Amino acid sequence: SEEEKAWLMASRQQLAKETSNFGFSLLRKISMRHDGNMVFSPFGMSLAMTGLMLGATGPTETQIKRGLHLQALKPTKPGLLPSLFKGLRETLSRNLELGLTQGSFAFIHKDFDVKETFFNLSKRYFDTECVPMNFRNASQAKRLMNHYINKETRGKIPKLFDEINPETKLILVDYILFKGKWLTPFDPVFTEVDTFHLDKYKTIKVPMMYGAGKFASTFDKNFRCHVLKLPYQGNATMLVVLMEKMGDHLALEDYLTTDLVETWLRNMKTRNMEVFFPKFKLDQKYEMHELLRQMGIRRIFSPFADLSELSATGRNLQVSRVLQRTVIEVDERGTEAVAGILSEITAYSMPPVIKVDRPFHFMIYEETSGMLLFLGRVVNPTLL
Amino acid sequence: SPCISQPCLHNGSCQDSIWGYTCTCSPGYEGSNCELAKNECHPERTDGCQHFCLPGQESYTCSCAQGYRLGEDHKQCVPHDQCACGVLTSEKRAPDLQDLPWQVKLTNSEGKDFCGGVIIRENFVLTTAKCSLLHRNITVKTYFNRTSQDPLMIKITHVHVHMRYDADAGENDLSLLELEWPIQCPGAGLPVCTPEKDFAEHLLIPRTRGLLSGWARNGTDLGNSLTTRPVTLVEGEECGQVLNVTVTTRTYCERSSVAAMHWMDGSVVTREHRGSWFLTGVLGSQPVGGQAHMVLVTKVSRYSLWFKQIMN
Ligand SMILES: *[C@@H]1O[C@H](CO)[C@@H](O)[C@H](O)[C@H]1NC(C)=O
Ligand SMILES: *[C@@H]1O[C@H](CO)[C@@H](O)[C@H](O)[C@H]1NC(C)=O
Ligand SMILES: *[C@@H]1O[C@H](CO)[C@@H](O)[C@H](O)[C@H]1NC(C)=O
Ligand SMILES: *[C@@H]1O[C@H](CO)[C@@H](O)[C@H](O)[C@H]1NC(C)=O
Ligand SMILES: *[C@@H]1O[C@H](CO)[C@@H](O)[C@H](O)[C@H]1NC(C)=O
Ligand SMILES: *[C@@H]1O[C@H](CO)[C@@H](O)[C@H](O)[C@H]1NC(C)=O
Repeated sequence: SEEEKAWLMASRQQLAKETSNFGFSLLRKISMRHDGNMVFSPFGMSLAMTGLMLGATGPTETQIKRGLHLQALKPTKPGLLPSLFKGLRETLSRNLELGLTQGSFAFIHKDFDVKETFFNLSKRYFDTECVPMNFRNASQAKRLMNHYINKETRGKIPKLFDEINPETKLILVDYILFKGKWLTPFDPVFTEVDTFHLDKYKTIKVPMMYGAGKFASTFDKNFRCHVLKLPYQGNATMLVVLMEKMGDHLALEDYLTTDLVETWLRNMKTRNMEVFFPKFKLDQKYEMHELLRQMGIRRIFSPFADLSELSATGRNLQVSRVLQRTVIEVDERGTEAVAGILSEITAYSMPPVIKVDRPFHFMIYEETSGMLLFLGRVVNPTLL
Repeated sequence: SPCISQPCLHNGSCQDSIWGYTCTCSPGYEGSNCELAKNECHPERTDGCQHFCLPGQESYTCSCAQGYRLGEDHKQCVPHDQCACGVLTSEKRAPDLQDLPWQVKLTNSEGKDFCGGVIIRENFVLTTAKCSLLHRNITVKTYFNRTSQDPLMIKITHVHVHMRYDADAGENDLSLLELEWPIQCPGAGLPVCTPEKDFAEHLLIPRTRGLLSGWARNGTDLGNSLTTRPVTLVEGEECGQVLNVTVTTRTYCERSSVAAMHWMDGSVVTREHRGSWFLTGVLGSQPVGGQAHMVLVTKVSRYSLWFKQIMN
């Protein structure tokens, strides 16, 4: 109905603001488990969970909606997913300028009913081919999956899985790979091995990309940190958050809200400056369900979950595993085959400088939608 | 003997004395072995900063703690406020005597003492969130430099509970207590030092012993007997099994072999460095596998920003 479409436009933004707050909650739970490099996709994570919220009912479904920081959206039935599932489309479709390998899988047990309802209706939204499996012949099941993925991923992700419980009702994966074309690629003539303080008492040596010219940035005088916009091609952007020399980056995480991010997005000021930025490459897989449990989404991972709508067959159906693998790399050329060229015309020998030689946070969002593609933290540029 | 160990690396000029050796490290280095660098910060540097150090480009740089200033030295931390976490010249071992200025007890509508706390600033007191929340008329009580008959009583104006506190997860169990009046220091009491993360996790906690000042509960001898006790870091790995608990990134463990239930929650661990005491941990509700000798503390070095934001 034309009624629906009129709504989906005003709800675009509210949905983006909320899954960024969901993303910062996730980041915090992870940060509780370790201090190392971190990277995951807030968007791909909501998208995936939302699909499940479709097949769920009552207490189960309700709890997911609240847990994803979006019970405030008061729509009609499935419209909530098209937002996410079609945002996925606009990004992988007409947008070649960026990345962007992305997809998900629903490897289910080989006995679930899966009516022609939530199987075709969900394929119309999710577009994630479910794949009944022989979790009994566990050894055979592992191979099949790793292969399925090794295919749709193009070897980018080789062997995702290691083990598989014989009694595995349902496993849900989501991957997302990214490396784009800089709006202003770095000149490899200027990248040099430089000092990177892994912390005040330990330091190492890392390749340090250099770039000059016009960048948009801002310094939050309250928390005392630099915020830097590194534009990609295709209206995707990377925010780099760099605490002043003394303060620790771990502290800032407690204060990350969508409101904050946008308050210093608006105080952005474009100007001429020098920037030193470290090459890196983060690749990580998270057993998201373990984390989404600590965050409150529990029922859909427990015996008494209502996936009645999905597969009425009643034994003990429930999501068994949810795992997201995500990869992101940053050199100075990206997907382009040649790097960039530096020509100095500003002109001055005293423009602002900004060295990323401490650990930092980075976000990757689509300027169009405002949706958070990548939430990350780089403490050690050398590994990952 | 003696310049046989080749103990001088990085171009170290070995001046063979008669009983020991000496070195003149290649320019841009230092130390009795030349394993240092004026570039970075090393925990071994004895002649370094007195408080906080910042790895610079040429040389390193020194910061000072709350209430201090650097002498013309540029490395020293001359205390002048005066409110700067310096324990009076006073040695305390088997006889704790409850004579440390920053410790404090919490009472409610009646003389009931249910929790402990630490003076963090002249008008703020740190304690666990769980405690701060079980009574709505908290008062701060100190016995420091006072006739046991009457203590010092101060009402709590407002309680700032950490905004990311989750009781279920037992994470971020911390609160800041706003005092109605400032503490008349150094007489009435004195704030303990709050450490910078890296400093506290690289040369303090791993490299030196701290003491766990608090009180046992629920019981005593009809008085305020503050009982201290040495503790050392327990590697989180082991600590895992030993307590049947998962150690988040904002908590760590200690041990002493003195089987005392430091029930009082506001109990705290501190460590001293070059003549100043630093609040290293706050004792949550360490449980339940006790195993009383091992303790589960809240890593205070992590909440540095939360303090500055609230207290300014
Ligand atoms: C698992 O089952 C498949 C059925 O096609 C069989 O071919 C395979 O040999 C089995 N694996 C093992 C380890 O026996
Ligand atoms: C999209 O990104 C480009 C990058 O050059 C930017 O100039 C433009 O303002 C953005 N707007 C839209 C609507 O695409
Ligand atoms: C200093 O150390 C270097 C290491 O390459 C060595 O080659 C050189 O001989 C040393 N210099 C002196 C003065 O001994
Ligand atoms: C609470 O504290 C006030 C002082 O602020 C005190 O006079 C009163 O007796 C206490 N009792 C209750 C129940 O509030
Ligand atoms: C209190 O503090 C002062 C100053 O330190 C000290 O001289 C005095 O002996 C202390 N005694 C009592 C009971 O207040
Ligand atoms: C927690 O401790 C108990 C001690 O009996 C043990 O049975 C259980 O396996 C432990 N849980 C773990 C290690 O996750």
